[PDB]
Amino acid sequence: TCDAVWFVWWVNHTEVTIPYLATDVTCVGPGAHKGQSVISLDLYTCELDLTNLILFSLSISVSLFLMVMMTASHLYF
Amino acid sequence: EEEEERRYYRRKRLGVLKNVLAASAGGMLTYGVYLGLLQMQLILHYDETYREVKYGNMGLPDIDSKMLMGINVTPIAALLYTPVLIRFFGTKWMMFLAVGIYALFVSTNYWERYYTLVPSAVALGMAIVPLWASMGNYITRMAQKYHEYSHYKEQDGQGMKQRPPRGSHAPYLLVFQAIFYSFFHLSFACAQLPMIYFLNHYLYDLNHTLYNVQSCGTNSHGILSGFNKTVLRTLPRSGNLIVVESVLMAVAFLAMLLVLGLCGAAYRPTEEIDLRSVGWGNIFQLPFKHVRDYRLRHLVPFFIYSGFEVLFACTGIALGYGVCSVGLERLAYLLVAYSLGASAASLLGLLGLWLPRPVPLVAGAGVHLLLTFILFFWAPVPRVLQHSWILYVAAALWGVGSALNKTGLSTLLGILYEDKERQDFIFTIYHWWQAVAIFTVYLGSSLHMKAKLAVLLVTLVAAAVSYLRMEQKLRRGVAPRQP
Amino acid sequence: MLLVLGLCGAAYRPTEEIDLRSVGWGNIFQLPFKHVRDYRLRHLVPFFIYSGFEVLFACTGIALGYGVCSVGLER
Ligand SMILES: *[C@@H]1O[C@H](CO)[C@@H](O[C@@H]2O[C@H](CO)[C@@H](O)[C@H](O)[C@H]2NC(C)=O)[C@H](O)[C@H]1NC(C)=O
Ligand SMILES: *[C@@H]1O[C@H](CO)[C@@H](O)[C@H](O)[C@H]1NC(C)=O
Repeated sequence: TCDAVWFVWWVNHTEVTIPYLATDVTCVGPGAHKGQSVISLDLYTCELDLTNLILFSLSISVSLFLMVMMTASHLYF
Repeated sequence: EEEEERRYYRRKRLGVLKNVLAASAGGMLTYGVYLGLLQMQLILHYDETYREVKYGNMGLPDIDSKMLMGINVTPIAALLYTPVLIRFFGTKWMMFLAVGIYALFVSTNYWERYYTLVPSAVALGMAIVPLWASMGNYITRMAQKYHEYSHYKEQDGQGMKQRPPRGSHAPYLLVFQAIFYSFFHLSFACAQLPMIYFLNHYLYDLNHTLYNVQSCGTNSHGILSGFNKTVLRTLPRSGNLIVVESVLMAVAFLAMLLVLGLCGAAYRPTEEIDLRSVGWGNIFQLPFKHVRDYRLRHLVPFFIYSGFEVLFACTGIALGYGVCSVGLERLAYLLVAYSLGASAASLLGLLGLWLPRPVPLVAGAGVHLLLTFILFFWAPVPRVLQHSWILYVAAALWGVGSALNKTGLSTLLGILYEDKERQDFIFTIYHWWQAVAIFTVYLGSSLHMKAKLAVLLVTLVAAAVSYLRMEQKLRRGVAPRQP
Repeated sequence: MLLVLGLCGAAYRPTEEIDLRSVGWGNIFQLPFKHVRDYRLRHLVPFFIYSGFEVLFACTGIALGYGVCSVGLER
């Protein structure tokens, strides 16, 4: 799973002698990712550096700011 | 000098027309982005893979259920606060507040947590009814202003200073309502663009996700009884998801800005200070006092049936019949076919103007009724790809019926009431009853069948409409007076 | 039920019945909805809500919330 995403990355770019890396060490889950090899794994599921929170905060701030500005403009005519 | 006033009135008419067009465009754009985001979230949050790798121990089904509850229940409380809010902000500012709340809900789907999705869903359910109320009131008011402008330009001294139209604004309101509903129905088609361009290429075939479906159609026994646990073949990269959500946010922002800028002001603060002469201690009871109206007691089932049929066309045909033969590959295509059928029915009902008012309405009450029969006896086998055009033509005919029903209802509500407060109250009651019908269908989920209830409701609606027509022709002469 | 039916008699006085019928049926449905404008109700409604909340908390919250800890269904 993505819970240890860097683990999925650690097997990709690291020179450590791990035999049977593509046919024996497999995945138990979850669901559609059963039987997958660890070397052929790449999980972009987890958000990376927290830019999603920045974008969400910016969007809600812009929305509330436009709302407040338009309400104040209507009140002030 | 007479050409100056002529050009002034022509420019005012063009401004009214472009304001109506921009309002309809913004409404359809925000409705489309909302529907697309809701569909993408409903499809993406129904799988063990995504839920367990992105969130895992986060309670994603609980969050989805709480969001659905906050969206489908809060309109009831929204009725209690919608009249004072729609008469305090204005007719246009309410649309801006609603599209802003919609943009807030669209933004709250970025981080996707409980404390950010529950209040957003509550606000969306609180604003869904005032949005439609303000939209209908603004459309009707702009149509009446267009009519009185044209009649004062063509008749200077012949037009009375007070009450110009005398029930002659139907050809000028129907033409606007036709394009309004055409845009609102093309909104359903525009809602399927992200799913087609990003989600339709990530799910595997129907041979694995439609395996445990032994019986469907008439033997539904629920919204989705038999279905596989997973639906996505590969997991979508966070880059594609974030870029499509940013595109959705940008198009919602553009819709909100075009609603704000390309509308101007059509309120006339004289009407504001006239409305303030009524007070606040009576506006809270005015919609509760209009219950004694005779036309409402027969038009309420019409509104309940409108809500029931729109929610059955949104879910019952796509997730009940269109999911049998084909999986999620042609669901967006079925929805866009429904949308094109409804858009064609908009112009079809626009063409039916020379005939009297209650001609297509009951006609609609028959056509989809026939479809109900087809939806009662015929049951498609899910694990065969034999006939695919039957679902297409069924969705097209159902969209035609729904669109003609909606435009006839709107034209009847616009021609039956002409006062600004009267139109506001009628639209508020209509949208409250539509939200009640939506909530009832939400509670009526996971049941045996909903076609018998549909045909019973449409029969009762046809009977009530015929009764109202035959009593209005006999001149009953009943109307409430609460100035 | 039988003691309620028999040991009560009649205390209605059909004169009051025909006086109440002078109001009509098209207004009694709105009378409780019109009494919302009363000033005492706007402050007595929370009293009633609290009465309901406390009776349902005494029926379940104390027996099934605290009385079930030390002793089971015996006490
Ligand atoms: C969902 O679909 C999967 C396949 O896409 C089903 O998994 C199969 O289950 C049967 C039953 O034992 C096995 O014989 C197959 O080998 C499985 N296919 C695999 C592992 O690829 C799964 O049972 C379905 N679940 C539901 C609830 O419909
Ligand atoms: C996959 O689905 C198609 C749909 O027509 C069907 O013809 C084919 O037999 C299926 N393959 C299977 C079940 O292996």
